[PDB]
Amino acid sequence: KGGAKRHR
Amino acid sequence: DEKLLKTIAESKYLVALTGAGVSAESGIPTFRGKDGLWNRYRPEELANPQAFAKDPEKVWKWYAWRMEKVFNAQPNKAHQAFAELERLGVLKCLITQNVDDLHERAGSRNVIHLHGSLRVVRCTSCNNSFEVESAPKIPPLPKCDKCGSLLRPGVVWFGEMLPPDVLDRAMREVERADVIIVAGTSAVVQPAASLPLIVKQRGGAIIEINPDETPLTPIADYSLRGKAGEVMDELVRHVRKALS
Ligand SMILES: [Zn+2]
Repeated sequence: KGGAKRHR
Repeated sequence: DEKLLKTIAESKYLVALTGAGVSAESGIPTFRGKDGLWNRYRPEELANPQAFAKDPEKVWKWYAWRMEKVFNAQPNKAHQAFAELERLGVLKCLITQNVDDLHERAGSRNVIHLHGSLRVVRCTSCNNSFEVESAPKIPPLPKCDKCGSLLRPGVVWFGEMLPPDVLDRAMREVERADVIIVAGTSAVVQPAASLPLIVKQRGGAIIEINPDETPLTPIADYSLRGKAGEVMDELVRHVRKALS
C-alpha cells in the first residue's frame, strides 16, 4: 500500500 | 511459548515494526489521546500542514516540547530487547513509526524511520537538513541559516506522502521477511499498517505484541497482551537461551 499518511 | 519461541529462534529473516506503544514506558505518550501539552487538540490536528500554515509558532511550540521530552527520556526494556535481538543476529531490520530516537539510543543499528525523526530539523524551502542535540526555544520561529526560510521538524505529517525511498526500503524488507514482530502499534495508520500484511501474504508469520486487540489481530499468528517492555524483555530472555 501507499498514499498519504492517514488514519484507516 | 514453545511454538512462538521456535518461530522466532528458527527465523531466517526476522524484521520488526514498532509504534508509539514501545515508548510509553520511557514517558512518551502514545498520542492516541490528545496533544499532551494543552490537551486541546488531537495530535493529528497539530501534526499536519494545515495547522503549520495557520500557526507555525503553535505547531513549533508543540514540537519543541515533544523534542525536549524525547531527548531527556531514556530507552526502556522494549527498546533494549529489540537492540538485543539485533545484537544476537535474529532481528535483521527494525521498521518504526516512531519519531523518537530511543531505538538508536538503545543500540539498534538498522532502523527505518517511516515517519521521520524529532532529531532532524529541515528547511521548508531549500534542501538544508541537520540534526539537533537539544530542542529549540520557541519563539522565535526557527529560520534556515542557508536561505532564511522557515524550518520544520523532520517528521512526516498526516496528509504528507512518506518519502518514497523510505517506504520502498521498508517494503523490500517485509518482502524478504519470514517472521515479523509487530509491537506497540494500533494498526490504524496507513500506509505503515499494510507492511505486516506483506509478510503474511507471502507465507510468513506475524507476532503481535500489544496491550490491546487491533485491526491486525485477526491475522496475527500470535498476539501477546501485557506491558510492551515486560513482554519483550521476557521474550528476548527466552530467545537468547533458545539460541545459546
Ligand atoms: Zn533553507
